[PDB]
Amino acid sequence: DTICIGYHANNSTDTVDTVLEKNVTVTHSVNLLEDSHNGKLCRLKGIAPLQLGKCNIAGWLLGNPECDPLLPVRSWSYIVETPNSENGICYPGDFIDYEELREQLSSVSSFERFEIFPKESSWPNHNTNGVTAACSHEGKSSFYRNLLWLTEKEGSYPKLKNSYVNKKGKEVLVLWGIHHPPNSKEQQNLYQNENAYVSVVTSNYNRRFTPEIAERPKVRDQAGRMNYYWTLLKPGDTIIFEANGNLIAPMYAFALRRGFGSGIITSNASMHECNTKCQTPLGAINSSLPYQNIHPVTIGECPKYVRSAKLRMVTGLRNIPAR
Amino acid sequence: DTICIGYHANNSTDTVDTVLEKNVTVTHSVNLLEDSHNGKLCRLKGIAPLQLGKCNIAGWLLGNPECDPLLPVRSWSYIVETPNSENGICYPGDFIDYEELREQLSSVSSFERFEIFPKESSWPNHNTNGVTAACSHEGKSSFYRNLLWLTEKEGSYPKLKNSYVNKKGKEVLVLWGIHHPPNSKEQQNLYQNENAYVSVVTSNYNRRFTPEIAERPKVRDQAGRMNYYWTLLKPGDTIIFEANGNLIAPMYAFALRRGFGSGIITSNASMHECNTKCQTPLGAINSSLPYQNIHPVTIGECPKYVRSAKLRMVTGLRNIPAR
Amino acid sequence: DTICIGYHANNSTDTVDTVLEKNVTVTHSVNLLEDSHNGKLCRLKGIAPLQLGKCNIAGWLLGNPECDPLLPVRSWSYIVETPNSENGICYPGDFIDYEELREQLSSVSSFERFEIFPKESSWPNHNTNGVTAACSHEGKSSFYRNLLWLTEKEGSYPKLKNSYVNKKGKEVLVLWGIHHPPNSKEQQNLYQNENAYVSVVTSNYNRRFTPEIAERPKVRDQAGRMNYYWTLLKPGDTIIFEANGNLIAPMYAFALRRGFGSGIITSNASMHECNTKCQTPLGAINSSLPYQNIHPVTIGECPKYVRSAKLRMVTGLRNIPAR
Amino acid sequence: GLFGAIAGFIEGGWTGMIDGWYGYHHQNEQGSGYAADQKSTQNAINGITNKVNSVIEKMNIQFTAVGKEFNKLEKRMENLNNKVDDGFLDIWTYNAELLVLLENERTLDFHDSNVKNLYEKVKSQLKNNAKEIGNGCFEFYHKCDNECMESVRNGTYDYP
Amino acid sequence: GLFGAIAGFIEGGWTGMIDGWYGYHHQNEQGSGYAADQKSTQNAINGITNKVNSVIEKMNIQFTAVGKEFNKLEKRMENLNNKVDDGFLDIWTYNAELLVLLENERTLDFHDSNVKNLYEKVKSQLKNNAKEIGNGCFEFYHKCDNECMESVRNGTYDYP
Amino acid sequence: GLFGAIAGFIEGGWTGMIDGWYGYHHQNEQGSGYAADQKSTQNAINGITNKVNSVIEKMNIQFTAVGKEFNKLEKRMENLNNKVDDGFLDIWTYNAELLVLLENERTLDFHDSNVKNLYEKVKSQLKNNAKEIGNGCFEFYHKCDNECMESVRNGTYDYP
Ligand SMILES: CC(=O)N[C@@H]1[C@@H](O)[C@H](O)[C@@H](CO)O[C@H]1O
Ligand SMILES: CC(=O)N[C@@H]1[C@@H](O)[C@H](O)[C@@H](CO)O[C@H]1O
Ligand SMILES: CC(=O)N[C@@H]1[C@@H](O)[C@H](O)[C@@H](CO)O[C@H]1O
Repeated sequence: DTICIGYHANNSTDTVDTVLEKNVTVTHSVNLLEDSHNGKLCRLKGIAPLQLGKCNIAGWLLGNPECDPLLPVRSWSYIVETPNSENGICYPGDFIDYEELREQLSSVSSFERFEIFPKESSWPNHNTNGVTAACSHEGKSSFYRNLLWLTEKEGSYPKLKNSYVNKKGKEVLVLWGIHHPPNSKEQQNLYQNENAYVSVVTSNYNRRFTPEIAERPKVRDQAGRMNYYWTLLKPGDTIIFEANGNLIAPMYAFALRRGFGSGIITSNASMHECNTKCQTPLGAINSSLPYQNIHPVTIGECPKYVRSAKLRMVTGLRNIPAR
Repeated sequence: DTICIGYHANNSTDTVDTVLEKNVTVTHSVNLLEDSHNGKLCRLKGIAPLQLGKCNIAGWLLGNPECDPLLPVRSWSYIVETPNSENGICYPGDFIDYEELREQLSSVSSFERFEIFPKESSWPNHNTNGVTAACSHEGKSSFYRNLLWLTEKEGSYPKLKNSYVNKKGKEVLVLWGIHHPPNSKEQQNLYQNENAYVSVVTSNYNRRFTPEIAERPKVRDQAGRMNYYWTLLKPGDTIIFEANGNLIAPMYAFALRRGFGSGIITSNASMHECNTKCQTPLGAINSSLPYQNIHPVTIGECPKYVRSAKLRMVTGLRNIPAR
Repeated sequence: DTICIGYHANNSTDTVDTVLEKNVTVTHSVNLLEDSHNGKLCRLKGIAPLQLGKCNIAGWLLGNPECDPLLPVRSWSYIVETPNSENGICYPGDFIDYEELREQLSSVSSFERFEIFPKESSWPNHNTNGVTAACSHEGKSSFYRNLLWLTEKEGSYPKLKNSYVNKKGKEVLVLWGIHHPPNSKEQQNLYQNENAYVSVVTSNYNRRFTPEIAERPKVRDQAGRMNYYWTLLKPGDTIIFEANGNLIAPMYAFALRRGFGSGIITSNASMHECNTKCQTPLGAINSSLPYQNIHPVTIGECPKYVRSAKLRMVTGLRNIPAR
Repeated sequence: GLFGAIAGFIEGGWTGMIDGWYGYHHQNEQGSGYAADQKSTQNAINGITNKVNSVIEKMNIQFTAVGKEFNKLEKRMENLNNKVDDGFLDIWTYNAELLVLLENERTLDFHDSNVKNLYEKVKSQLKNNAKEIGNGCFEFYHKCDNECMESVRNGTYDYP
Repeated sequence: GLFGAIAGFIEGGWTGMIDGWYGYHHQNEQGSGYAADQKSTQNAINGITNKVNSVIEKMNIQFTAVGKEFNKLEKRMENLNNKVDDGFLDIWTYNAELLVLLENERTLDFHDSNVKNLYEKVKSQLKNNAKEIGNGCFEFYHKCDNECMESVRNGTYDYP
Repeated sequence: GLFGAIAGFIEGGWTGMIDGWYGYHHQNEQGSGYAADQKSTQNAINGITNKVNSVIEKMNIQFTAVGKEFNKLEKRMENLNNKVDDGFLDIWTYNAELLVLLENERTLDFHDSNVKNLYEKVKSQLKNNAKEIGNGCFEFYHKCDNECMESVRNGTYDYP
């Protein structure tokens, strides 16, 4: 009669590494590294992301004619740009503090696009039909949907002064532009006043813009330039535009609602009717593991990104079938 | 006759966590996490902090009438602002590079407030009684203690030019302002010249300021605006102010002395006659432990902040009273 | 007949620390902390570094007369400045976005200095011999080698406009200056036009400069000032200079070639004909060890810097000669 | 192994064991067989399960982390942001990989130890009532029943 | 226990001992009484004291660390600063908690080991002049003095 | 030591054995001398070698890292950069020093364990053919040659 003391063994082929030995076959183990996802863009807790498609933040907010499909979208869980998001500004120029504007939008959960200055009744003494081949739609010269190009009327460009009181109970993002003719002749024909200027002020914003005329290389067939600016009008505050030329006035503005967990990501993956708690540019993740080696960019609640190819923790013991 | 080999035991109820088991009662253990603090703001190695109280860095440095009690303070170990530090700028406007100015004061251990441009003798051909209801004191219109509002004198504002050679043997912080009338009439009335300018230069600073006149929303009942600027005048260097209007001249400047370990904190705790080597916004700490979970903001020599609720190291052994 | 089981021992004096015990003498150990270096500046993979010596980046790029020996250097593995690199800008003023330019040069592996605006045929209607004592060479008044001081010719300074189309197939770094006379008197006899301006534009750069005249403390015996600017001209794009005074025109520009692994270091070590894979400001390192406590600044493929004075892993066992 | 049991004086494991990690085999006439020690195996499961849950718990969830844009004149800021992201990534990758390697070592020694202790627990009971042969095995000098082989498993059997 | 001693073949501790962590008890005619083994208790103290001081020392002093302000157009910088502070805090909290958890295990096993080795040092001393009874205890065959019980506690003791 | 062999029941080491870390000294009326246990020594060498290589491999090369410049109005950005560099430096210094201290302890125990198991290996072979004397040593009963001493070394010697 004999009684022996021994340990469990099996067919398991799992391997793990230790400090003293690599690839040690064990009986039971647990993976802590998530490496799977569905190469799809999903809703984040039921809320769909804003897909800018061929447009970028600039195109979307200024109302580039090629981004009309975005006009009605009022809320999203995250923002998505693609490698092919070229349609930004259509009229050449500089978008001042553009990166900071993007950062601002990354914490916006939703907004209401509204007419801050109705086209029909805001500029009684100025022409508002200004258009450009640089911003064409349906093969016809057009303009930004949220801005209005003001020009002289009947050989005159009166000094304008319009105001808007923020009674939306929320921060209102106001955008506008300043046009810069390539020569004085154009400055004269468009705005009449040779030494024009634009002024924009609120309780905490104060800037003056002077046209800077000069011949410039053509971009999108334009020697002219248009610089874009923006500011956040506090609830209850008033913004005043005053000018005698060169102002590309605001028509539509945005009452913003703040949220958490949003952000902008770049992806070439497609949107599908799936839901997730964790989204990456490559696809969505559904996991409880502590780490993942899929992508460093994450939206939601995700495992920690790490460069590891493998992270397997041994639970059972050294497997020795002894066959 | 029997000799047994055994181990210590006692009535200790200390518990610590291990990798394989949580809440293991042990005989002896040491706490490594400091969780106790004074309340109370204390002296740091004998030196008292500067309590701005109802004022902020701006109100203090510009000399807002409601910060007078701070005028005499010359040295401190750290700076303390409160959630109620609202008294800063009193005349609406922009404080250029304000954040950087705060950072600068963060390494200042002391300074001397002196008259760079004495009220009587510096501006012979200009009025200096300019006062405002936006910067009131005792229910009467007053003005910043360290600046002077220069205005027209006998229907004339002569082009001024004043210099100051730094012979303090230290960096001199100089502050000044540029006033912006809401309309041309005011500009003419206060400064005679419609196209005025202000120039401030040193060996390494060079800036020009132009009044930007326009109607604006009233702030603290003022449509006008005042922008504030500053520079550090190096030892031996000269600063030149030149203007024909709109200059809110420096009256008092600060000779700065640099130190180490200081900083600015926000706290609602009270100052008492205690001394410490480690201060947080919630209270002082007196400890030798490596960690603390009291607050991430610290002044002096403190334990490392951690979010941990408990960090106890077992020294004794598993406690088995065998009762 | 006896047989014993024992362990190795020797005369090794190697010591290591452990959690439970310090300075434990062991039979075999390995140093993981590299603390030895060349004491010299070496070639990195066969390529020598650019030694600016007594000059800094500004002096080098603008063509400060005192940096002529650098004019012919076209490629390097890294850039070295020294504690005595004082020769930068010779005419007092501000170098706009200087730090960023340094960052740009940090990823440049080589460039070709070329004449963007030949002195001979670029300015038919202006004088180009403008020189200054602030930038003297051979005890004689001179000027930057890469810029040209344009002045009035025969009592006149006609509005100028010159262009350059980048056909180098590489980014072209263009630098220029704007001169600011100390009084209108000088402004007029140098440029004729009391109210002058300078404009510089490309497809993505658009800036205008206005002379700001005022008495200023003398720096390098000059009350005047010269601000310096730069921009990167994309391949194929065009840069246009237009002005009626105050322009310190570009004469030479640089077609940039980008590379990886370069950087700017400050060292007082000397260049020798040695080669290394790892360079620090104190000397080159030739090691396979994971860590080093020589210096935090490193160029190449180096061990990780740590503050440790010692890091030795025991491989053998506790040494007990029992002599 | 650190304690010499697993892959030690007890050369291999038992594929026949399918109740736990540590157990015994019957060799009397009423037939052979395997029997896992619930006490040991379970305690081992409590520990290992706690270990894994600690590793997982220490790594709280990573919330929204996205890239940032910088204009052409913000190259230093862009590189700083880059140094920060790469820096943190290096540490966490290092931490995760080191922790798993070191704990895997510890886990394997833990089992080696459990086999050793269980072996000694038995070897201290039988004492004179049997001898040690094939390592891990004991030949009963008195020969006993299946019910008896159980006395050994349940820690009873108090004979000199 | 990893070494089987504490909470092992020696079920519990002695609330009666107050001279150290490890010791003995004697059953002579001159009486009974507990006595700590200075040798092993002291070594254990020097080691654990070194462990705690090493842990404390590696966490050098935390000098002034304060918050910074950012204007309304510096949101990205403000968020970078935020990412930095949170990233470091995450790492230090993680390091501290892990270091403590891991060392505590190591410490408990340390003691277990010391008891096991102390027990063996005695067992190899007595040899045949005593038998192993209720685990941890030894019954002398020749019966021996207090001055002799000492020879046992001090590693001397002469006779097989 | 954690396992009681090195500087334990085997007081010191042999400066006379130069073929390895663990071995045997023989005493025959044919002669005396030392002999390293290749089996053990090698396996310990593979383990320690992989350990050191793992420590080295986890610290992948540090590529170009240099200082940055900031104008006088970029003090906050300068301090941020300073915090980042100091923070990472503190973490790596800490990680490096801690990792070495902890692994050095584990390494010493590793050897101790190796000596213990090799001893228990021989003890279980010389079961009842000799007795345990000066700890680490065994005095044969039957007196055995040089070939037989080798049978003990290569793990054979199958005598009751
Ligand atoms: C030498 C070594 O241990 N590394 C190998 C690795 O190259 C291989 O890819 C992996 C899976 O096949 O198995 C490991 O054992
Ligand atoms: C330390 C803290 O949590 N801050 C609060 C502060 O917001 C509040 O205004 C004050 C009222 O006494 O009490 C403090 O405790
Ligand atoms: C360590 C100690 O206390 N010293 C005594 C020693 O004086 C005595 O001669 C010996 C034998 O009785 O036992 C030792 O324990």
